[PDB]
Amino acid sequence: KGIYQTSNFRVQPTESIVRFPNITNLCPFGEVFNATRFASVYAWNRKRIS
Amino acid sequence: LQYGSFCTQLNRALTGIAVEQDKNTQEVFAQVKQIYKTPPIKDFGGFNF
Ligand SMILES: *[C@@H]1O[C@H](CO)[C@@H](O)[C@H](O)[C@H]1NC(C)=O
Repeated sequence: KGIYQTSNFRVQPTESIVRFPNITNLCPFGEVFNATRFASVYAWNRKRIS
Repeated sequence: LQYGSFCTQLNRALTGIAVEQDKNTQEVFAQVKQIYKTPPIKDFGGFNF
């Protein structure tokens, strides 16, 4: 005869809300890996991809 | 769950602590079961309570 504080072992389905920014256009991956002229190891190029 | 019954032991210890606190309050305040009322007229020899 008493009161006991216990845990929970139930499961529930998943409802999700996805918020992704306004973006439409591709970004160049097919030309940085396909470029004929590649930089040397001291003077490696650095390209910001956005 | 690979670790075992740590969480149950900690919950049992905390529940025992809470029950002990309630027991301390009950044993320090419920000394008498008769709830006496103050008299409506107060003339205790000039003492002001
Ligand atoms: C490089 O070009 C070829 C065809 O010209 C293409 O199939 C490949 O996907 C390109 N590389 C990348 C990283 O997209």
